[PDB]
Amino acid sequence: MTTHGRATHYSLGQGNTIANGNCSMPAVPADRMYVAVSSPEYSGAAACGTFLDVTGPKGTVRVQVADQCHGCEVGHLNLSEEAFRALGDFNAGIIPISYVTVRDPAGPTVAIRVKEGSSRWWAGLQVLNAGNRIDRVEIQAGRQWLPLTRTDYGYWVTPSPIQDGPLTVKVTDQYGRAVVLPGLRMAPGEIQRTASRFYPVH
Repeated sequence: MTTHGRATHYSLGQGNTIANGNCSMPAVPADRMYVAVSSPEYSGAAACGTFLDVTGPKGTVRVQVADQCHGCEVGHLNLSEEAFRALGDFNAGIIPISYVTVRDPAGPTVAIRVKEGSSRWWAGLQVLNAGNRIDRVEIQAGRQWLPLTRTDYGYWVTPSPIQDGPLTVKVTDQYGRAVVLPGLRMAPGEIQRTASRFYPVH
């Protein structure tokens, strides 16, 4: 539903090329529209990879949930400086806002990043461009599916070894929609683009 609250501002700067924010984004978004959310709204990183449409005095801006604001009460967003300025007066420090989690935000096809230190014995995966909350990430083991566990820093990790050769990953969103991503490589650090979408381009 709609949340009513307020915003402060902060910055990750240009950031780095490995992990940005508690959500470990591969990069600070090019448009610099991102946000840190309260611990309850962070929901153990379930909010990672999701977007908020935040309405303020001067308009509505779309921000990627990138980070956790431990000191933020529910309803209190810590907006990027760019998002803050798009909404109100920077020098005001705190502005009134309302926001919603975006349903099926426009974006590219799903991509997967294998975490540094991964191997067949134990691996982490980050799912990019799912658009909405992800509830399941699984790797194919023959006929079965091996369920990964959600970490609090934006990845999913394996509970036991996976087969050698290409990985087939199945991702299921909060709505029960699933994409199946075959031919993935055990290649730490690489952003592997796929041909899949949870929803078509509209």
